[PDB]
Amino acid sequence: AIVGVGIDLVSIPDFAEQVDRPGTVFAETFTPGERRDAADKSSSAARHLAARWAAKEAVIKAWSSSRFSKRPALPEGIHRDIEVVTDMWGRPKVRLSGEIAKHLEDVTIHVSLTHEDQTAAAVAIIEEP
Amino acid sequence: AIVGVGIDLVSIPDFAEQVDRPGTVFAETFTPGERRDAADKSSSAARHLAARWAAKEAVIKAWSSSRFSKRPALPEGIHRDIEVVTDMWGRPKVRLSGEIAKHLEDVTIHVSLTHEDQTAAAVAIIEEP
Amino acid sequence: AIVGVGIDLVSIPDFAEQVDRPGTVFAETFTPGERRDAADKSSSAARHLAARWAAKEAVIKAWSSSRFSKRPALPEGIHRDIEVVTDMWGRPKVRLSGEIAKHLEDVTIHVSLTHEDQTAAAVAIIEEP
Ligand code: NI
Ligand code: NI
Ligand code: NI
Repeated sequence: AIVGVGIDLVSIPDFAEQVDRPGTVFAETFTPGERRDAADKSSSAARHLAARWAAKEAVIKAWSSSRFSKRPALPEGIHRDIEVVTDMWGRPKVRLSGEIAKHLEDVTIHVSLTHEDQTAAAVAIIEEP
Repeated sequence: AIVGVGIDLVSIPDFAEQVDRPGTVFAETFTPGERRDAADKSSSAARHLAARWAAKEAVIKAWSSSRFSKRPALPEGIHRDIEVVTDMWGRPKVRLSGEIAKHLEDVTIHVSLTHEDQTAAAVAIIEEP
Repeated sequence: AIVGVGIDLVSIPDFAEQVDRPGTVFAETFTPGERRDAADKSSSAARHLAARWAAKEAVIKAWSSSRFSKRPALPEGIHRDIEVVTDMWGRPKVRLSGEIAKHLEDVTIHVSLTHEDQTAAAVAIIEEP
């Protein structure tokens, strides 16, 4: 059965404006170099980092709505415990660590991401047999 | 198995333009006060009501494409029979009444919504064991 | 279980700019007449063809991420082998031919599409019992 579903839409300009601020949730996710690059909204880096961000958000939303979430407020370091990386063809891959990793060992996480010029989006489906 | 899938994209400005017109499908959904608020496209109310609207649409699309739909034209008062509300953390919740409620008693409806500044979106998955 | 998931976002203006170029992937999909129409970004044709395009892309992404894909690079004529058509109510329908048709005989493909004025989107879920 499906465990949780998440969708996220990212304004690429709003992302560029927020991405390169110290100690943001982005800083736990992306390197300082990546965030500097992505601060230019016209850049390839902004488009692809914003889609990576949408994917992570979508995954967190699916988690939030699921039975693995107890309190309504996200736990500590959910943002370090969930990573979404892309292969050299831009296909996303979910990587778990910490408590999330242990808790979600027996569930599958499906994720897809996309972007146009102004907007990025992703969908996540958490699923179990 | 999955019963039906739906996605919906809402222009927040186009929504603001349409939301506050008498006897629209919106009027069956949202209060006059909510619709007045949402008629300003720059408002928090427009952004969040448009995402609520996208969610409801996504759910109706999933229903339309499913075996629970006979005629291609939507039934009477589908719009009163399906409600999507948000908690104080903005997490959506589906509420059914009328015929839809009776018909869909044994199926789960997963829904997720999101918005940026100009656009809102939602996904719905209807699913059964 | 879910076999593969895909989401796609299409800039309707960028689509109009690309859709009517000879020997593009679009040319394998849509007729010359359809592509001429869709080259005007303000047109109904651009909006609906771009949503049809998003759907096909979403389906291909779901396929790419699935076990039915061996090499990371898409196979020959994936674009002729997968078709997404719309009924007169604008509900999408997947049509398979060639190798894809044979390979995916026992899996279901769920698809949904949508558009606003500037943007189109679709989601695809490939699923098996
Ligand atoms: Ni890109
Ligand atoms: Ni909001
Ligand atoms: Ni249309």
